[PDB]
Amino acid sequence: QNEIRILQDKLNSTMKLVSHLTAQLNELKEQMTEQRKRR
Amino acid sequence: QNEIRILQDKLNSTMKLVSHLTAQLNELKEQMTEQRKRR
Repeated sequence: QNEIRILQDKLNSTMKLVSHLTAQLNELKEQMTEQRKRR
Repeated sequence: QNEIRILQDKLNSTMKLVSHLTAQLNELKEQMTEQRKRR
């Protein structure tokens, strides 16, 4: 049961990593918007 | 193999920390924008 809980925590960490990747994409979009504003 | 998986998870955590640092930089930029708007 403890191993199953650890696996669930690992899955949650993977979901957090996916959210971090989405945040990185949003940051890239924000950087592009800033570059457009500068021009 | 379990140790290798743990190391991979640690690397993912380090990448998440780098993303957090980028988010902190974005927050600083947002704070600067808010300060400029106030002025």
